[PDB]
Amino acid sequence: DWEIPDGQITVGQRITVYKGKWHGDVAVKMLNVTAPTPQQLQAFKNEVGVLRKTRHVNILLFMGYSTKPQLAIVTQWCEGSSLYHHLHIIETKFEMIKLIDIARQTAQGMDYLHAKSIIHRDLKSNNIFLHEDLTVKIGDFGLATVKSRWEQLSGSILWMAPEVIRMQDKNPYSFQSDVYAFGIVLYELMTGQLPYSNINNRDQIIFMVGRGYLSPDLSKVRSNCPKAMKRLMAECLKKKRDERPLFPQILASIELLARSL
Amino acid sequence: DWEIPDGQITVGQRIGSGSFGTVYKGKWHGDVAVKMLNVTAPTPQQLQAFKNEVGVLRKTRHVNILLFMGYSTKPQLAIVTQWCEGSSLYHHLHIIETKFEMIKLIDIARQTAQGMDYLHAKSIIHRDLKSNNIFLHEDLTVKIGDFGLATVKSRWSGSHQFEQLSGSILWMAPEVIRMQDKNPYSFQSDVYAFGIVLYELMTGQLPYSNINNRDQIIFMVGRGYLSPDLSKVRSNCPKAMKRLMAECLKKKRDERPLFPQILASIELLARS
Amino acid sequence: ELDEQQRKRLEAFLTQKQKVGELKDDDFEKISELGAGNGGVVFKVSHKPSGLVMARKLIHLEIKPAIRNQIIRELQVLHECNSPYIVGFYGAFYSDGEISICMEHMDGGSLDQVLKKAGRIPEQILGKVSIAVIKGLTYLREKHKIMHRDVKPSNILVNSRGEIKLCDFGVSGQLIDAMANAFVGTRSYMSPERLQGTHYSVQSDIWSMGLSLVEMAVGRYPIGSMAIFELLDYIVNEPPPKLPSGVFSLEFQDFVNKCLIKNPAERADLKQLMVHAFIKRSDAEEVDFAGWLCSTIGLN
Amino acid sequence: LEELELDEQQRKRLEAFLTQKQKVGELKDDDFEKISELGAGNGVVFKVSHKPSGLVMARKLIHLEIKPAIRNQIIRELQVLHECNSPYIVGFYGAFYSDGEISICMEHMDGGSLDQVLKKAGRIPEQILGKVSIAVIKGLTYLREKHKIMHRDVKPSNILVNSRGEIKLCDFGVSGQLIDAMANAFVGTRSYMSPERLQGTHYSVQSDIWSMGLSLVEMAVGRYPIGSMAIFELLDYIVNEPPPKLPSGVFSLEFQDFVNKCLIKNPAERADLKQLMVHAFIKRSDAEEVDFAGWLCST
Ligand SMILES: CNS(=O)(=O)Nc1nccc(Cc2c(C)c3ccc(Oc4ncccc4F)cc3oc2=O)c1F
Ligand SMILES: CNS(=O)(=O)Nc1nccc(Cc2c(C)c3ccc(Oc4ncccc4F)cc3oc2=O)c1F
Ligand SMILES: Nc1ncnc2c1ncn2[C@@H]1O[C@H](COP(=O)(O)OP(=O)(O)NP(=O)(O)O)[C@@H](O)[C@H]1O
Ligand SMILES: Nc1ncnc2c1ncn2[C@@H]1O[C@H](COP(=O)(O)OP(=O)(O)NP(=O)(O)O)[C@@H](O)[C@H]1O
Ligand SMILES: Nc1ncnc2c1ncn2[C@@H]1O[C@H](COP(=O)(O)OP(=O)(O)NP(=O)(O)O)[C@@H](O)[C@H]1O
Ligand SMILES: [Mg+2]
Ligand SMILES: [Mg+2]
Repeated sequence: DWEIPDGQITVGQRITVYKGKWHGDVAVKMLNVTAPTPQQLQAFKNEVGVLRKTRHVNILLFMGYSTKPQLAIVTQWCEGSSLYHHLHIIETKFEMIKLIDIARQTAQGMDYLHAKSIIHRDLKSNNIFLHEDLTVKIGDFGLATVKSRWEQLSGSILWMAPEVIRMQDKNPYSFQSDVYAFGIVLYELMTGQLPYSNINNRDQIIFMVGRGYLSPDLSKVRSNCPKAMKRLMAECLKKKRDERPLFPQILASIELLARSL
Repeated sequence: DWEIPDGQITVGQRIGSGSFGTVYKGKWHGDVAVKMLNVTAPTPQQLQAFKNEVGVLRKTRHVNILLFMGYSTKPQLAIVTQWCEGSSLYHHLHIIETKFEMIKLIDIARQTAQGMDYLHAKSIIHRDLKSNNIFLHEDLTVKIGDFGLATVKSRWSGSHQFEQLSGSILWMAPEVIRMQDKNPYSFQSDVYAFGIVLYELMTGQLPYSNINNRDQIIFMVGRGYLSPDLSKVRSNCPKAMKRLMAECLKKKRDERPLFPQILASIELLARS
Repeated sequence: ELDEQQRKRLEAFLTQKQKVGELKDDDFEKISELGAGNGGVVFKVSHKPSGLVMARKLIHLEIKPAIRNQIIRELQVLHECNSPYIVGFYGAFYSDGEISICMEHMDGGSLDQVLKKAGRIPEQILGKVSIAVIKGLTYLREKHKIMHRDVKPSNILVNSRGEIKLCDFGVSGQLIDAMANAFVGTRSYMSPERLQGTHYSVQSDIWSMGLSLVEMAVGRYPIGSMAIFELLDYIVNEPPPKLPSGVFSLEFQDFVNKCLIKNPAERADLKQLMVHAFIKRSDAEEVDFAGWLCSTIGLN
Repeated sequence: LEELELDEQQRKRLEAFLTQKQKVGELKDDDFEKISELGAGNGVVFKVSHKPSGLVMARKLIHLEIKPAIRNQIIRELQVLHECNSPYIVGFYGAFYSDGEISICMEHMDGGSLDQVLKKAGRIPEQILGKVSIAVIKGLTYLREKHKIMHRDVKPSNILVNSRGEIKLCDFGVSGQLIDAMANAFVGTRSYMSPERLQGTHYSVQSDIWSMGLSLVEMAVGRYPIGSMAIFELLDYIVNEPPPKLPSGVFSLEFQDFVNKCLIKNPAERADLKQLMVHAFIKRSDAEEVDFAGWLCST
């Protein structure tokens, strides 16, 4: 139904993701491997199946897939930059009202995903696009799974909950580990920095965060940050996943906070 | 699937009316628009229109098509879409009289054409394209909405047609007015409606604003005695846009261009 | 010219209207549905501040607030439209995307509804209807220089007292403009000159009356299942309908013929119709329309 | 200081490298053409041809999302490699940026990395690892003595060899900004990090010695010594468990004691560069005569 015929998609400049043309501008994420492995087709089928379950303004709009020539997923083309680019490359000076709205919209999309029983498993500022400098789009569903009734470490360590790093529980990934990743996004928004900026050893970060010896320095939170936001951020970042709130409650906390400004 | 259990949607302020049902602002994982059939004894046509719109919307995933998000069967039939904070193009052009710059007027036409091209590539004929059904959002992102009347491979509500419903007269091609062909609808009749939308954009006005007789418009437009007054187009409108508008408004449907060609013409004049 | 009873009823109605002030949506309570047109259901309601039972019509329009305000002001001319052959006006207001027009409730409904129960309407009854419409149009022309613009059986209302009154005429110029782009119907009584975009006048309301009279006389819409355009094409192209033979007097047949002449220049005018043999005979006829109506539609 | 001295052939080879290097000027993407793919890591490395000079070179692309100012400072700090000239340090040609990737151009090693030789041998003979131990110790001593830096990423994939018999170190921490920038990504599946660095305590070049010891144990037994587990389990194992040891039968007592003194978890009791150079295992293998080239070519 969403398969796009071969000669329709025009591939353009490389941004992996290319800027392309299919009924207007689109982003085309392709697998340049000529021989896809089972794990490659598995990941491709898993991602398309997850994306086709999503219809929400804060989720990157899936539009179709192509199996010929190369395996490609087609989404809307987002205008602007990622939240990681804004906070850490060009240092965009967002007002606190916009920082809260970015947090609100991100929580809005995650709450939608969790209502669809989707664990994103790769939430990070690089995968949050600020479309038209206005609308949060959560992208990159390459690791997303549908939680059902029935392995090596994979992802970016800065947004990984300690139980995800440890990979020792029967299900290291949960809704609550998505919440932890969101908590790091809140840290990025309210400090303008990545966590552990004084630690330049990746394996040290892995060991110490997984052991609960290292956690984000919440004193870097700017003074204009509301008290309810630093408190919500600390609750999302709890080392024990059962102490983290879920996104329905995170949303209500942000909304009340937003009215109290 | 896409069915929303009752209780999760919070219905708020009334926003307007659709072709079938009433549209409200609502809350469901954020702001949503909720179009409800607030009728105790709905007609077969209203029931089939709800079924049709859900079926057509589920086939659409494009930035210029209003984002379908879900539907509810109880306590009432309702269609949930994204909420567009900028209301409709009709509201901007003819209610508050927003003064869009020509670059933005052309881009609105371009995004509308973009969404229509997507629809026709999936054999979806809208049959009710008008400025009321073009919603704005963000920095004037166009969203084509309201698919109650739309056909897919000439089928309606999951079945072949046993009647030919019709929408608003002003955007209605002469052959749809006359209702003399067995199937008077086509890609080209959607193109005509787009032409009327182009007329709204470049004149700021609805067509036939001097004729206040509904039956007069039906007869004379259907007879080809009445057509939009292209002299009302503003002087800042590019000549290539007026030529394209004139081709989309041709009385003979076979002479109208299709949307792949329409898009190429808008992208060319937008570059100038 | 008004009779004593006609002068009394109007005074008693104007006194009833003195009990009515500014209208607001919360001051109304629904009772029942009076009927449905292409604009929706008209409701019989109760105005609690005055107690009077009214008919409430809701006209859904998307228009500028300034145009909405001018429509309400233009509708105020209806307060000066006082005639036994004109449905009374109580007020109008805006509420939730629709303009509510509240008017005199006519407990006999429209002649369109009466025709459904009656099948056909006898000639002498239609003579009283002809007088009511001709006197209404002449009143509108001479007192307010306005046409009706929408004469048809559904816009001729009747009551248990035997009164026959015109409604839904073009009093607000901006409301006419605002309603031109929607409210499409399945039939039409529009004159051929207005369909074709040529010069028209109250002559067109005479055409619409003549067409309505033929319909009520023979019990069938006389134009031409054709969709709306094909009916309009038929009105323009084909010669007008005529009454059948052996049923109606020659004066009635000649009356509707002169109403239906497609050239408005030769079509009879209100002055010529007012002294037509059919109207002269009908005016002097003693017709118990009140009793016929109540027995025909089941009123008490 | 005695380890820093070169024989006649090593002095001739170094000057010949610096002479061919003198023909190279400003590096640009337009001046390069790919030859083959030398492998891939957590980063891709291509064997390239610099057209203006004709030299064969190795080009590593590091994809980073960093401020342009940080990118330029990295290029500036990588220039220190122009003074890192040694028969045990991979030569450097230039560094530049293009298409969101930072290019690092260096000397090509046809033999490849010692981690790829392990796959083509299963285990590495003891006398071969004796030459490797000498090369690593000398290379670590050179960096500390001449540039006051440690390698901080010693492992078999960062010890490169060639058909000419040379064994050189590569990918060491010459740029403070590049170290910081690469800390948040490039997740690996195994680790050679010292226990004290993993725990965030004070560290020095002793950590490179620990990493060398673990690399030698791997290349001797033919298997990664830590503990299949994920990365955190491996890191936890490094911190909590006693270090691995070499089998008692085949390996000589001196080689076992050499590895054991490298792998002492307390860095204050772990042997240092001086003690290791005067260790019995080094002297026996130093005066020994091994044709590492022939063994490398066959394996
Ligand atoms: C088909 N012919 S057309 O094309 O000319 N269209 C039109 N024809 C005629 C009129 C109009 C507009 C209009 C309407 C519809 C209207 C309705 C009710 C009303 O209340 C009362 N009316 C009379 C007596 C008492 C009342 F309470 C006032 C109204 O005032 C109006 O002006 C048209 F649009
Ligand atoms: C895992 N341990 S750690 O956590 O300490 N991370 C790090 N370790 C060590 C270093 C760095 C950064 C870095 C890297 C990776 C690097 C790579 C190549 C390079 O080119 C040449 N190299 C040697 C000889 C000739 C050359 F041309 C210079 C480099 O310089 C650098 O600084 C780290 F991030
Ligand atoms: N839908 C999209 N619209 C616009 N830009 C996009 C879109 N998806 C991804 N990008 C950008 O295109 C690039 C591809 O990022 P990504 O999806 O992570 O794949 P990648 O090839 O691994 N690049 P990287 O972000 O470094 O991992 C990044 O610069 C994104 O910001
Ligand atoms: N004052 C009134 N008293 C009683 N019934 C009324 C009154 N006004 C209107 N009605 C009835 O309400 C119904 C709807 O009227 P209306 O909305 O004007 O449409 P219509 O004249 O019947 N047909 P159309 O004009 O083509 O939409 C009709 O059946 C009328 O008889
Ligand atoms: N100068 C060089 N000459 C020849 N081969 C080289 C050179 N540099 C790198 N290689 C090869 O390229 C491969 C990739 O190196 P690299 O990108 O540094 O990843 P890695 O060191 O192997 N493992 P990791 O550091 O965890 O990413 C190495 O394993 C070598 O085989
Ligand atoms: Mg009416
Ligand atoms: Mg390396």
